[PDB]
Amino acid sequence: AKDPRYVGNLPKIGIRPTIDGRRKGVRESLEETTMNMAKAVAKLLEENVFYYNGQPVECVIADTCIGGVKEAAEAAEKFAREGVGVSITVTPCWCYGTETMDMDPHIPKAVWGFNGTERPGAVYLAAVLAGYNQKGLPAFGIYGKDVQDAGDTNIPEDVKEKLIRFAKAGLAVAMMKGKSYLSIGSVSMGIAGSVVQEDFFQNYLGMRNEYVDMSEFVRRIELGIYDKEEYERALKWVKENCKVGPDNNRDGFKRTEEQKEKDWEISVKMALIARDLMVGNKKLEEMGYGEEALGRNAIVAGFQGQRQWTDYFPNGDFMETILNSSFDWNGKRAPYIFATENDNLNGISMLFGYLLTNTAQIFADVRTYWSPEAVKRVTGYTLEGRAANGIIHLINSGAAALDGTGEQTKDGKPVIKPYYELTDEDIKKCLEATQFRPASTEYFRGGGYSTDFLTKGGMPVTISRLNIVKGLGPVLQIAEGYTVDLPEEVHDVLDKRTDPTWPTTWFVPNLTGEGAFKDVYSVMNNWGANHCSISYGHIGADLITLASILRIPVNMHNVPEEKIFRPDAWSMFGTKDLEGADYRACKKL
Amino acid sequence: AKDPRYVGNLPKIGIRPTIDGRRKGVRESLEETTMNMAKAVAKLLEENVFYYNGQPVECVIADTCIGGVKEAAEAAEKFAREGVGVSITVTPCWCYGTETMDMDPHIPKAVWGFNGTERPGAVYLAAVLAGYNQKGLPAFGIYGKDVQDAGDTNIPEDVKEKLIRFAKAGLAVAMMKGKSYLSIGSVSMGIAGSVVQEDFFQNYLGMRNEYVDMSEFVRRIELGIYDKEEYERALKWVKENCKVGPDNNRDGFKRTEEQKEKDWEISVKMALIARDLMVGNKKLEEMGYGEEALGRNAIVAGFQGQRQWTDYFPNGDFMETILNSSFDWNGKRAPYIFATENDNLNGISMLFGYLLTNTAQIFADVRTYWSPEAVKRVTGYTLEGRAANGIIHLINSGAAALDGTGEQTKDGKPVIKPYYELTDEDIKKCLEATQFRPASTEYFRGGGYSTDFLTKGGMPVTISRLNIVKGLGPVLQIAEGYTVDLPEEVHDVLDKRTDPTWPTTWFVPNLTGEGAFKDVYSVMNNWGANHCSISYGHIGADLITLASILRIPVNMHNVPEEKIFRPDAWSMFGTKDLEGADYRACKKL
Amino acid sequence: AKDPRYVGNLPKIGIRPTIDGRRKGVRESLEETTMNMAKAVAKLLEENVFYYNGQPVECVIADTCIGGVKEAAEAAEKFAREGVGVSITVTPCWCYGTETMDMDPHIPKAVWGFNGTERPGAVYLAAVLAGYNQKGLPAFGIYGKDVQDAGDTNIPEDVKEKLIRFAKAGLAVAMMKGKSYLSIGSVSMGIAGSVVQEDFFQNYLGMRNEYVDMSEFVRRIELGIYDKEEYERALKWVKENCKVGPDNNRDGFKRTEEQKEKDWEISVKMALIARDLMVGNKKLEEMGYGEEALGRNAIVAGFQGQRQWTDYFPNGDFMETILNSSFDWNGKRAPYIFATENDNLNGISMLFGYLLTNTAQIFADVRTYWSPEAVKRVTGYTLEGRAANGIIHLINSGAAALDGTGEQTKDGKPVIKPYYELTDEDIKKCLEATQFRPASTEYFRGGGYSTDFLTKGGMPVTISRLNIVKGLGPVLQIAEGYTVDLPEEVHDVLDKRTDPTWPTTWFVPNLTGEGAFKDVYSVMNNWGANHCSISYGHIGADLITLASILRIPVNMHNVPEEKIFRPDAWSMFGTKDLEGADYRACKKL
Ligand SMILES: [Mn+2]
Ligand SMILES: [Mn+2]
Ligand SMILES: [Mn+2]
Ligand SMILES: [Mn+2]
Ligand SMILES: [Mn+2]
Ligand SMILES: [Mn+2]
Repeated sequence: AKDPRYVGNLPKIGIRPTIDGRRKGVRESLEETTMNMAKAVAKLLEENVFYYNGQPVECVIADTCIGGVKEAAEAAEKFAREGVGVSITVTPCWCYGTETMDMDPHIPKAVWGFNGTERPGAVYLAAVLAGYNQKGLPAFGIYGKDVQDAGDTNIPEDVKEKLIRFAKAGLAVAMMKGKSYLSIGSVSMGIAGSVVQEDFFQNYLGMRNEYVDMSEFVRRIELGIYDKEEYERALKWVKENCKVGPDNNRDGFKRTEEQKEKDWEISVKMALIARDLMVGNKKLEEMGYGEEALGRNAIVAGFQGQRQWTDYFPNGDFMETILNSSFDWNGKRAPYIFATENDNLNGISMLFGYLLTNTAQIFADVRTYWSPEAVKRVTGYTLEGRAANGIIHLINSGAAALDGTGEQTKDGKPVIKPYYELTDEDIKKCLEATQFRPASTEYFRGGGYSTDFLTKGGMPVTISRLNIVKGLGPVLQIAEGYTVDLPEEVHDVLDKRTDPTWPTTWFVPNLTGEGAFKDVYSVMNNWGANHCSISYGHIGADLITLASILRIPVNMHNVPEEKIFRPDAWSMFGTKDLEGADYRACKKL
Repeated sequence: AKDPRYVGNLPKIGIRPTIDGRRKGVRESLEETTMNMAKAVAKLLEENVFYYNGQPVECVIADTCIGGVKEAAEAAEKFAREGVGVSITVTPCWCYGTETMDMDPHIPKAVWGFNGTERPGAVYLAAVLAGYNQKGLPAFGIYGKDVQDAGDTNIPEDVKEKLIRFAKAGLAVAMMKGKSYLSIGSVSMGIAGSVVQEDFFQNYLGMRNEYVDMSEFVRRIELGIYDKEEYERALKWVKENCKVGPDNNRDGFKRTEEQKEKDWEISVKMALIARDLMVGNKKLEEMGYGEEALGRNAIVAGFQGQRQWTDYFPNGDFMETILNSSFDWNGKRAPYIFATENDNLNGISMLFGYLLTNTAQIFADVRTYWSPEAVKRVTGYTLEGRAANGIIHLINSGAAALDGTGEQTKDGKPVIKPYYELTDEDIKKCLEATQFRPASTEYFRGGGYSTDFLTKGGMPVTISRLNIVKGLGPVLQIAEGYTVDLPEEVHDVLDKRTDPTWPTTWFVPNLTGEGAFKDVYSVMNNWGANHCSISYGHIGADLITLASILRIPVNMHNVPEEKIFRPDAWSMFGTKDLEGADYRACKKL
Repeated sequence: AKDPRYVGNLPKIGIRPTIDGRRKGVRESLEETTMNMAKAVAKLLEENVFYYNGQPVECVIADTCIGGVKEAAEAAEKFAREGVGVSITVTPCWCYGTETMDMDPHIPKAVWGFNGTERPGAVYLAAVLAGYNQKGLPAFGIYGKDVQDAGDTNIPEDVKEKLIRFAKAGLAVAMMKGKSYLSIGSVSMGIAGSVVQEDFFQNYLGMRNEYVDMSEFVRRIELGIYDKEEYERALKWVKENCKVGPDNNRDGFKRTEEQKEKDWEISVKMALIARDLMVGNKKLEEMGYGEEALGRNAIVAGFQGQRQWTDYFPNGDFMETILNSSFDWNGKRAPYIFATENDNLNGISMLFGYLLTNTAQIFADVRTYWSPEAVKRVTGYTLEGRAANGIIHLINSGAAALDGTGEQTKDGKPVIKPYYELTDEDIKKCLEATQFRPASTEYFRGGGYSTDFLTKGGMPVTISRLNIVKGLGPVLQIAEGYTVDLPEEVHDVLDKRTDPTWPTTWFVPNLTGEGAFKDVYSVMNNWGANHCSISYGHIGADLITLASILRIPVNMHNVPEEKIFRPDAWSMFGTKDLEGADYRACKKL
């Protein structure tokens, strides 16, 4: 399938049915069973793994079973030709190890050996993984716990989980390759993550780095380099759906009605320009701006904002809010992963979660750790339930996807769904639960409008953050948990003394009684940056798998050990201490 | 403050109050609060951190709050000329990360982010630490667990503990820089720790290595190159306060009455000469020995002794005993860290503990592990209380600071206090509890006097040892525990069959049920050398912090995990296995 | 001396007179001779080495001769508080190697051993250098070729040359530490050198990285955030001294008379703003812009320009031209090293040459290599003299210091002199030889004025370029040579078909018959980027010494081997192949 926004086609998953090369007996009796195994995996993935636009992932099966090097070479040729970015080998029998291996070092690979008794399927699995390990080609091994009868096309649950987790992580990794990260502006207020380390994007993600100074926005706004028809429709939509809340700026800091109107006009134009910069806009060609029409083929971008742009122009709050949302004046659509303060590392953190779930990701500051003692002292209230051990205030400096309201609903529960699953009611509720507030001029002299909402409680979420550490390189931290509801009177008190015009999410991480998850305080004290990315759901296991494919160690996470799924080679670096083994494996391989 | 013994001034602590650079509102409203925070830290440290001479540590505060690079540069400049060797950043608000960082890579640094809600102080803390981690500049993060109201000048208890631990460790590290380790003699009886590895002193401690052959003592003794007035006073003081115990040499091994007198004369001269070599003596200049009067600017030294010197001259027991003590014929004074058998690694082990406590350190041989079964077999006595699971006999080959008697008292409890806190009673009792015994001529053919005392039980102590391992470099081990008392009848039996003329300390390490602390035997079996250093108190946490600053991994320790305080970067190398992360951070950083 | 532009004081040079520690004879007979040597060096350096403002470098001499560690420590202490950034040891006798060494690893160091026979001065030189090499502390060795008699206070010519070269290189290195590189804008048109690699600035130069988006210029222009009194004076000065040349834009590409006036207004404001960002401006504080008044303490900066800014606003040609010049509306002054297209690597290339000469540096594109055959084919003219083997066209994209005209004169020869040596005639002629041309709107849509001049021939120059290569890091290339004159008829032809509105310098590199200097073509083909920095004079030897101090290998240079002056340790890595040894020493040390 053609990628609707980026150059080229969406990555495909290649299935390699390997078989015993011996004919006049063995192979003939296994041809149908082996190919059927491949077809079963394709059906499973097509019904459980989807591209960001909602289309089912597409699989490519080798033209023949692979019993030797000649057939392996033909599969490699076919896969390269059809744009395969992930590979899965399947077999119910013994096959000739290295003669049948996928030697492409540039694609995530897994092997599923049928747990059957008649043929050495598990023997091939272990044998070929030993080859992958010996050759330095990481590969995931999948082996079911319960013996299945020959030809059983029904894939067991434990196998299903591994196949899907691998496919999703592999697809996410394949999706980033060849795409750009667009830096709009430069470093923002000395934030480490706003410094672009090209080596990381190039070598770890296979991405390109594009740059554009914010002065570009001045030129396009002044010269009208954007779709004026869309602009008028957008401005109208904002007036009809974006509710303006109370101005918290006190006299001397309040902007005029005229200024506030212009703040909206420019904020909308900024959204259009940012999007045009990321994916281009064919409308610009008929307008005489052919170069601008191309776009930077960016699957993720960031906007510096402070301090240079915001000291004079409206801030990027609305732009950052709307782009990351799953809908706007043009209807429901896939989010545009856009980072506040040009924090590219948080941008990538958001991108990981997005490519694994197809859901909008929430940019946020890890603002405050509220202990039970502190809440009691300030509000007279005793935290209860999940919040009984303390809570963490997640609140970005003014921008957040409207999806963050938690108003989207499934089975009567708060969630964030892929845009293609949104109902008209989901969207209306997200908007109705949001208030746009005039920007605090003491911080943002140029004005603008911040996003004000309160995430509904009881929603499972995962916060994550990618950091780059000297002497180590990229490193990922994860914290699964839930959002929580505080009594209205309690929230109001904690909210007013912090930043009531910004978006609030009350988070409680799952505790393990070990590592950095002994208590809620430890989770925040161990976070490695001020920012984090929030995704709906518990995707820590998916993130761990994705990280291992990228060779990025996970310094901190609260995912149950039984759910850790990494390439077979990782076990060779240690089975008692998976953390240490992860570091050793990431460096050596 | 001028260093009373070494070249230059004592290290100062610089306080960096950072602030939001935005004026016309934000900054003006935070100037006082931020600067007051800096003043509060200076106050706390001056009341809790002291130089080795008892003088409170001195702090230097930046001339202005730091909201950008210009002010950061001014702070760096002031600190450099003020002689700052440790830096602490403080702030209750958001500041511009890299623009406000302390870029000096050669000084320990910490950052305290006020846990307030009005401004993003914890956000700056995390943001700038990400900067330090990304740039490879280790820095400690201090974040209080309970939200404080804007303007609160009080420093929470958890914050105080971290600030003080960091300050003490940082000061200890700064103290060693530029100082010398003086090697008197060469390797002693093939002891690995008596081999000097200059790379360690130079690269890890920033120290210089000085050398003097023991023949120097012969020259100074023969030519009277020492303060003769002090010598005569010292001799009288020794005869009056140092009581001679029974001679344990058998018939054909006792020295004549005339020899025993000369043994005392020489032992006292050795002490004078050793001290004169370490810190110089203006008296020598007046005598016509100007070069000798300068000294070697050594904050630590060692004396080979066996086998060459002791095969003919009185041993260094008295010299090693008195120099390490907190008093002598000239009254109470700071100890002179001096290593027996020129074991420079034990000397540094002692130096670490000394610089962190200002208390005399005990040099000791890890002589014997006595299991409950062994004690029972030999004495018929069943170990009780803390000693119930076994005890370890700590006893040096004849030398030990008199402070080791444990006669010094505080609140009715046995301790070792800084010399500036000693009472005449403390000193008097230390001397009364000690007997000086004629040296065993079969080992020390030249005679001498060993130190015989029994450390009082119930005193909290910490033993430690620094080792250098090929393929790793320096590595530190720590064991917190207590001294214990045994029935006199039991002590006599164990003592008599070991070395009754030497100093005894019965030690029991705290057990953890894991690692090398599953039982008392394991603590001994895992000790990496035959020597250790004993310090009063439980300073394992302090040693751990100091070790991390020096990038020296800790291979073994029994400090509660909640008390481990290392640079923020360490967590980036692992949160589940802190030991493995320690090795990774020390190596890569 | 206080640095007139940056925080703190200018770096000082410390002189360490070492001596034999033996008294009662040896030392007393050498006290005066040794201290006089130190005074002779201080005298020589003060008369030959100057700070960028023309002030003679200041030296600090140890308070006593250094015969042991105590005195060495005192010297280290005095130097640290005196602000010494370079050290030179001097002695006419034997001294105790490691006991007298300068152990500061963060400052360039040299040792001058008097070539006298009475005492082993050259023996100390070699002995202590062995110490520096063994300890990994690079140090330069200076040994005169002709024996001098005891007491000779004269410094031989060969010794003088080494002392001065070392002092100049050491001072340049010390100057950069603590200073900032200010990035105005981001990457320009995908130029690799415009990507900022903080690790290089931090670890190799000890510099800080500051960032400001170009939208800042929009704010300051619109809000009048600059000295308006100076602005008006500057405008008049420009109209009076900067003559406008013919407009080369064709019909539908010329800007209106009104636009051309505003182009000048903006170009002048840009220059003020850029300077204000680099070093601050107290005037801004009085105006109510206190944060802006501080500046970024930047000793070097760059302006992205294309494509974002120039696609709408007047280009930075005038700003880049005037800032790099040694004069402007405020009279003669030190240049402000400013990089076109935010090429920070060329900015540093310029900074190196500037700090070594105090002379304006020329930014240039290595535009064209003109072979004798090509010139002949296009003009019918046969290249003669130095240009006989081909010439290289050096011409930046519109900006170049007016010093580049070569109109400044000394002894009837064209040169570029420090601003403090300029005569009104020099300045006047530089301006007369320059024409400011309306910018080419097809490239610079916002207008602006380019600098058009022709560098006078016969001037010795050195071009250099710093590049960062993956798997190697920073690497420097140098090419000494001369500017040449071509018949006006010939120049016109080559100039017209290239870019006649830009500044031209015709360069001819010195050939060696080997390496990348076998012919003129090879010099160009081997250049590692499209840009280079031109400095007046042959400073390759000085750059080589500076590079070795910074541990930056020199991959290409045409400096005579007899003039290569690097730390003594370099020879330990090879004496036959100095290039290979350079790479080995830079990597291992
Ligand atoms: Mn933020
Ligand atoms: Mn709200
Ligand atoms: Mn011993
Ligand atoms: Mn006893
Ligand atoms: Mn150029
Ligand atoms: Mn011209």
